[PDB]
Amino acid sequence: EVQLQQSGPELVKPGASVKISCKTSGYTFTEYTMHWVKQSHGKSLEWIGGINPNNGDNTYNQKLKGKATLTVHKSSSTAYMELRSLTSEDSAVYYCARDGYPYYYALDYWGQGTSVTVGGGGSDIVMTQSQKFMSTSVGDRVSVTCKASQNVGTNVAWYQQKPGQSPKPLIYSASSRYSGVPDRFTGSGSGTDFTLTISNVQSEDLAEYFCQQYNNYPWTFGGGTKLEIKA
Amino acid sequence: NLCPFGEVFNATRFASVYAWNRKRISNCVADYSVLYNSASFSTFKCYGVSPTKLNDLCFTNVYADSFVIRGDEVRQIAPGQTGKIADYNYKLPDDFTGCVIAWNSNNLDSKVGGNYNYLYRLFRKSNLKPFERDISTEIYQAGSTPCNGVEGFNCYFPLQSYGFQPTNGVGYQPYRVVVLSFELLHAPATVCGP
Ligand SMILES: *[C@@H]1O[C@H](CO)[C@@H](O)[C@H](O)[C@H]1NC(C)=O
Repeated sequence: EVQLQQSGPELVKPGASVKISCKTSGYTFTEYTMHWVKQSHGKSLEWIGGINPNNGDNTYNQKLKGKATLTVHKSSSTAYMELRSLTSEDSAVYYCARDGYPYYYALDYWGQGTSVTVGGGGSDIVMTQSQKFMSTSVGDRVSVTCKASQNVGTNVAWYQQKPGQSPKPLIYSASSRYSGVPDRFTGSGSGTDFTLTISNVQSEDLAEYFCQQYNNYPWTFGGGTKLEIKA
Repeated sequence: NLCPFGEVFNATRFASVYAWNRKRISNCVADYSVLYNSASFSTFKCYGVSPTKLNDLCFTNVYADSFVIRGDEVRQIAPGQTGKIADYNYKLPDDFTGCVIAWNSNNLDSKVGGNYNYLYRLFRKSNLKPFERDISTEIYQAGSTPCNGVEGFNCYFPLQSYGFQPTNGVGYQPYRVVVLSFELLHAPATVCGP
């Protein structure tokens, strides 16, 4: 049983620094790469960077302008993220999450999140979810669209997020379901136009839905589409 | 007439393990006790066969595989072993029949601040089948993001260099290895010995 247990909330003021941890269990720590993702209140997901725990290799989103550093401690099976020179704009929930390659691609397990309170590169891929809010009725068939600004093949994942929870992985490789994901959820598309389809929508599908590409670094997410379900 | 083992054992250059060399040996006779009673073989291990009995046997074909690895890896050149060498570079089958011969080659295959001419494969999508050989150099994908042939984060050149220096531990010094394998098939047996 895989688990990513992150450390508790932090309150800081401008100029200081925070270090948060992500303790893993249920699997061999060194066999899977760990990623970090930021979510500003109400805002969308942003990829911070990744680290291969077996060799310490790491990479970062240039948007962060160098303020994050990732480390691991192989002994305690723990990953760390340190943020420096914190400002107003750094208040967000910070997630650790596991790249499930080569079995389930993209981010197949997520920590519970750590609250921290105090334009892009020209070749970055933009994922556009043009709908921010949809209302439908129970039983409807729902289509959530996501467009990529460059060809991303089928290297696209979809996640589901309910308030106060980490994102739940639904779809990877554009059309495959993660473990335990109901058949009502299907993904389609290739190249630049992707859709998540929910067949016979139920009350428990009330959530915000996010696409993401992992065809190139930095990994990028769509802005999210909230789905409201009425009787 | 006589099997050319000196051609194999006494070659000037040896293959890297990832590109291990095979010499087929047929239609000849040689004394194996010449080899077993030779000198400075630090490993001479046989499987399914005894060195002394090889003189009384005939095989359809005999292959001599040779390469260089690290001293502490010679133990992986054996049936049933795991590790970077057995998994990714040179794999014997579980029911191997043959002999494994190794000797320290430090002062032939090392250098001043390090010989970096011998390579081994550190990454591979799956384990080698027995007697499989992989000489490819495609970038190895360690995460979900494809590499497109570019080295980078989670995108690794799959071969690594041996750090062969005198003053290394002896476990880190180069050893030359020869693996003889014997196969008795339906066809006529042409490798026998006295
Ligand atoms: C390799 O050369 C040595 C002499 O340096 C010789 O004694 C040995 O028999 C040779 N190995 C053969 C012929 O297999």
